[PDB]
Amino acid sequence: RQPPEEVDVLVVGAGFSGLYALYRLRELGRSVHVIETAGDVGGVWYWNRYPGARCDIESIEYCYSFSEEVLQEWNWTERYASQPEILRYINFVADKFDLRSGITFHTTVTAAAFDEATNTWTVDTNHGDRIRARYLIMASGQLSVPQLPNFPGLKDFAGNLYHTGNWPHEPVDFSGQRVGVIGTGSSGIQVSPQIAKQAAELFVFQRTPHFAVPARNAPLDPEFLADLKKRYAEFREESRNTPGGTHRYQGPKSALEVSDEELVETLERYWQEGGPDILAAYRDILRDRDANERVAEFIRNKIRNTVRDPEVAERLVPKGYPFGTKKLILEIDYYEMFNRDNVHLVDTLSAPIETITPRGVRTSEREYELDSLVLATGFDALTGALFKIDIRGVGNVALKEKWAAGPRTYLGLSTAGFPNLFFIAGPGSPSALSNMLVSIEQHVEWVTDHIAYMFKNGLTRSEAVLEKEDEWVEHVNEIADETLYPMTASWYTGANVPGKPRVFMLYVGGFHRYRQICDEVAAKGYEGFVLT
Ligand SMILES: Cc1cc2nc3c(=O)[nH]c(=O)nc-3n(C[C@H](O)[C@H](O)[C@H](O)COP(=O)(O)OP(=O)(O)OC[C@H]3O[C@@H](n4cnc5c(N)ncnc54)[C@H](O)[C@@H]3O)c2cc1C
Ligand SMILES: NC(=O)c1ccc[n+]([C@@H]2O[C@H](COP(=O)([O-])OP(=O)(O)OC[C@H]3O[C@@H](n4cnc5c(N)ncnc54)[C@H](OP(=O)(O)O)[C@@H]3O)[C@@H](O)[C@H]2O)c1
Repeated sequence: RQPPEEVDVLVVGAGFSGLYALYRLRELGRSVHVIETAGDVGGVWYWNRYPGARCDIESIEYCYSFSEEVLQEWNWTERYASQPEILRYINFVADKFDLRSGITFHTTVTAAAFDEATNTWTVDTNHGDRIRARYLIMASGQLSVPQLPNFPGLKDFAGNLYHTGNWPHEPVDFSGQRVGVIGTGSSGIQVSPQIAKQAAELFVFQRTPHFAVPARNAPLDPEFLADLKKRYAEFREESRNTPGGTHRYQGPKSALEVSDEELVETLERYWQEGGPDILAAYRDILRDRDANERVAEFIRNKIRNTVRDPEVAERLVPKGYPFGTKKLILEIDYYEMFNRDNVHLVDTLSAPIETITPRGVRTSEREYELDSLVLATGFDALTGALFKIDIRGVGNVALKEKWAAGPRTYLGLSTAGFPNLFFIAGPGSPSALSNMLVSIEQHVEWVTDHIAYMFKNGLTRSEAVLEKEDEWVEHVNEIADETLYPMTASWYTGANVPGKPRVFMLYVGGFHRYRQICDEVAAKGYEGFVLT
């Protein structure tokens, strides 16, 4: 499917963000096309096919609300949609509104330059395509460029090498093999208990132990669902007016103010129920390092109470960083896994990896023989995908350069000096600190209403104001700084990628507030933008 030479709005990416952009611009009467590297729709859920892949936000929440038809017809099956089912949903949504005729697949965008002469962007691909668009929507994701560490012997490994984020399309057989996994972020924790069932040995290469809590996944009762459907927009609307974009109860109490007996009884109740909801058990879990510690420790005794070898258990216990400052992971049978004879924890904090060999992984302590090695080493996050593209603004300024000391944006949506360009659900915004559907819907709607507003008013150049951008970056940092978020090396902060600026990259005031700010801005004629 050839891309058009000329288009009102060009969209990069056909995951959730891109598809909505496409749908909406068409609804608004604008011409619009999508360029996507993948072979089909899906984005993260197309790429991440490792066995176990599964959302951490509940199925009833992690979905589109923009269409009534879709809420009424689609039927989710479990509390947490596995990867194949979310893919199925996205294909369902693709068909329904005939989105594929808007999309060139197998094509990567490689450069994009703004031409002040004509207020347009000109966009280039590895297929040689060149597109002229008035507006450029980058919907190219938050976690979309796989981060494989440059472990010294990587290219010499004689076995099979994987990355969870670029997973093969046919199912991989690990039966009888010695398998290692590096990384115990949630990919690692999700993929490992699956490989453990097939492998003769599983070696789990852990560095910083992350906090995970049980998911308590269950079947979803068709009755619950049917009741839900009657009141569905009302439900999403409730979700939309929360810090997190989902139905978390926001605990009024401070975790220091309660007694021991009430704390344990509270948290036990969260632990039986499962889910990320513990995160907001007490209003100060992310604000005060002592409040934090009272919750963390409770989790830590859980780990020590689930793992039968008390030495391995201690190795598994999260240390060194505040609870919740790394993405809090939902585990299904990850800890019980280590009770199996064929599962082994390699603590690379205490024995670091020296090199990959052709037979396996060498630490300072021993060499581990492996047929396969799986990299759950995460993603060059938030900026990665933009950075792989040579984006050029007014004065021929590289985006890569303007952003070399960290992302600089006004509301995350735009960056001054690069008019007519927008970033869906990324730095300087709520992004992954919330149910991403909610964050993605608001950004698609806000941006595309914006474009329609430029067209209804016969305008052609929309650009953020330098002072307002600076005032936004300062604000993001200032408020991040009253949380424990900047205290740890997480991908939120860039520190997972050696050399990458460590700045906490996201808006932490919560979805709801960020939307209001965005509505106040839009209502005033898009204050902090200069439209001509
Ligand atoms: C394994 C995993 C699970 C997730 N689970 C959750 C969850 O629990 N809760 C939640 O809220 N969200 C979750 N996320 C976050 C996730 O990023 C969002 O939920 C959402 O799927 C991102 O959608 P998107 O359209 O914004 O970006 P993506 O789905 O990443 O789509 C971006 C697309 O753009 C394409 N692209 C990038 N560069 C180019 C290029 N130059 N040329 C052409 N195409 C390009 C990519 O191929 C990709 O398909 C998860 C992320 C991962 C990695
Ligand atoms: N169920 C879900 O919702 C889900 C699933 C997957 C991903 N995601 C999203 O995408 C993010 C990515 O998570 P992820 O599982 O892909 O990975 P991640 O959270 O980035 O963690 C990567 C893991 O690899 C380790 N690591 C990185 N570089 C290393 C090196 N050079 N040597 C040894 N270990 C190294 C890290 O150890 P250290 O932490 O100590 O550096 C960490 O264990 C998640 O936090 C979440 O936002 C969500």
